[PDB]
Amino acid sequence: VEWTDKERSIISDIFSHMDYDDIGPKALSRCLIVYPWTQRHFSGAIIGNANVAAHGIKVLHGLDRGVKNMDNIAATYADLSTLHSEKLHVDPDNFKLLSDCITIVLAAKMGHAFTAETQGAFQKFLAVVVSALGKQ
Amino acid sequence: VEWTDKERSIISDIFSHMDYDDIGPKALSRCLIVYPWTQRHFSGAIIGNANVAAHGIKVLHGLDRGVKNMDNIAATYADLSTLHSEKLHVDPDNFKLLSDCITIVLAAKMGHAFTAETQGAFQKFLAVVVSALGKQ
Amino acid sequence: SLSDKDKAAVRALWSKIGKSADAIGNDALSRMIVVYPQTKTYFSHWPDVTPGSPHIKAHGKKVMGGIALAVSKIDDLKTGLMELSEQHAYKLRVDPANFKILNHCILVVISTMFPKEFTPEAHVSLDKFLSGVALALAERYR
Amino acid sequence: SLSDKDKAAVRALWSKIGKSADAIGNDALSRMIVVYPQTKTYFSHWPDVTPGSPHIKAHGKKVMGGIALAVSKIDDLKTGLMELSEQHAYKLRVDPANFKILNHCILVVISTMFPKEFTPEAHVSLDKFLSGVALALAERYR
Ligand code: HEM
Ligand code: HEM
Ligand code: HEM
Ligand code: HEM
Repeated sequence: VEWTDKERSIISDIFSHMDYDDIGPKALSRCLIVYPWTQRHFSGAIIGNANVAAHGIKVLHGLDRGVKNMDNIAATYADLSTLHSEKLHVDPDNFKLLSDCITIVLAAKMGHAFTAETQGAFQKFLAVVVSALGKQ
Repeated sequence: VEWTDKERSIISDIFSHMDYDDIGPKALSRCLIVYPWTQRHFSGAIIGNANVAAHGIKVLHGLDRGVKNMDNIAATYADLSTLHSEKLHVDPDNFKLLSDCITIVLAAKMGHAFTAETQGAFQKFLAVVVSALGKQ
Repeated sequence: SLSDKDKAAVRALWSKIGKSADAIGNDALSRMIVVYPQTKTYFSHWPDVTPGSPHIKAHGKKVMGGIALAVSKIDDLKTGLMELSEQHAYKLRVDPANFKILNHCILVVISTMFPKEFTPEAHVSLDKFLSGVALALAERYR
Repeated sequence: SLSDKDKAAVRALWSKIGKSADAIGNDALSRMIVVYPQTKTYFSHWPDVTPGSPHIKAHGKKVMGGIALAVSKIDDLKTGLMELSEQHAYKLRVDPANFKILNHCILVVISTMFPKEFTPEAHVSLDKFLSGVALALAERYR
């Protein structure tokens, strides 16, 4: 993918002011409430469950890993891809759904700072990261 | 993207036994009928219209192009890509639709020779080709 | 939603195609599993889950039995498939994203078998009919 | 389809949100245009197709007016939105795939302005509602 310096700045800015313990859990809770069928991947109220909060955090950290390697993104996730694919049995579609939830939770955090230009950069980044994850 | 020799073999074999003047118009005819809204790019009957027949053929000739450059697809269509978006204003969702129509028409001509393995390889091809088109 | 002509097209087609329902379900199920591996997991409890398999073959029969059902209840799919929906959602817990995939494979197979009857017109109506079926199946997920 | 809990959920939210309908329509429409350039075509006849623009600000009022209409006709979206479906499919010939997009942008905007209001529970019902609107709007395409 092609990145502009502006996009590098924006994504870096967002992830350096993000609070993982807050955004992480909220973004996963929302996905499990809005798209109930994803729940089958946590077979053991949803907003208070510590195991959910835990993977929510892991997800954001997994993304942070991509923010540092914006140029070598496919390789960076190859392993995590197999994890979700071959072993956890995740439907590739579920990644795109979580993607939207993360965007919505972030927008409610940054409020008026989540300008259209910021949305553009953040979504393009999640896109590349979702393809990589649903490719192996 | 990764290609196995077996795949390279089917995709190549598929395109050499295919009569373009036949598959081209039928695939486009069908798409224009099954998904009516794509008809607004040929406003300047459907099954008999020569302008539609002609573009259907051009489509197959453009796919043939990417068959000759399997390890260089995104680059091979960068020109066609900008034409359909910049000038033609074709919604990228429309490539997804035409993709399925070609599969269905091809499936009717090859009959039972159109195995699940043949299908898988041919769909993977169009998937990659559609990505390079709706990307720019 | 399905129109009067859409409904008559589907019935007309089903009247010709119906006799090969079992064969259609087997082939369609094989293609889905193969062409889209991600769907194999739902059938892992079966010993042999390959094209030839007797479990796929048995299940291809129930699937088409479900299509035959929808065809009968075509005037109200939502209440007609309330059961299958409740089942795939809470019991099998199948991801709703896969219904379009199976629909696509069924279309391919029908082209494969009845190229002469599966005209573009038939295709329009059968497609809307299957979108309706997928929509009704997704009914009890949220 | 929307349940009584969904219908109640949307009315409750809308009563807190409705006052800012015009703000929401403008912001949402601006975002769509910037984030999904592909949708710039349909508004190409306007002189100023940018965030500030008086045409965008004007049209946003109408789009939200359509949503307000959908809220009233919630019990029957298909017939309540028939005319608008007619208009987008034949007069404007707007590709139907874009309704998903605008719906996404509106959800983001509502999230941006009413973060305390837009709970996961409201979200599920509003998403079901917006999908139904998208579905009603595609009614007359094929
Ligand atoms: C935005 C994309 C995602 C990222 C970056 C991500 C990242 C991660 C990471 C870093 C782990 C821990 C690895 C380990 O223990 O070796 C993990 C585990 C897991 N992920 Fe994800 N994930 C993502 C999406 C999803 C989705 C959509 C689902 C389906 C709801 C899912 C389900 C799981 C499951 C079931 C586990 C094991 C649970 C556990 O933590 O014990 N993940 N993920
Ligand atoms: C499967 C992908 C497609 C391929 C490979 C393809 C290829 C082509 C080519 C080679 C041209 C000729 C332009 C020239 O002379 O420079 C063209 C033109 C055009 N295409 Fe496509 N196309 C595809 C999909 C589509 C779709 C989905 C639409 C919308 C239904 C569309 C609409 C048009 C229009 C309106 C023109 C200009 C008229 C013409 O010269 O026939 N194309 N396309
Ligand atoms: C055209 C849409 C579909 C129809 C009409 C349909 C119909 C059925 C029927 C009739 C049953 C039989 C169970 C019983 O009588 O109690 C069933 C079972 C099942 N279905 Fe579906 N189905 C559809 C799509 C799917 C999809 C897309 C998947 C998974 C990717 C799926 C997965 C299953 C599984 C795993 C079972 C249980 C198999 C077994 O252990 O017997 N179905 N379905
Ligand atoms: C949330 C779903 C939508 C609603 C409720 C909606 C509503 C409306 C309404 C009420 C009009 C009124 C014009 C008049 O007074 O007759 C209109 C016009 C229009 N809409 Fe939509 N619309 C929606 C989605 C879309 C989408 C996705 C697009 C394409 C990106 C679109 C493109 C247009 C265009 C091009 C016009 C004509 C504008 C002009 O020239 O004045 N609409 N819409």
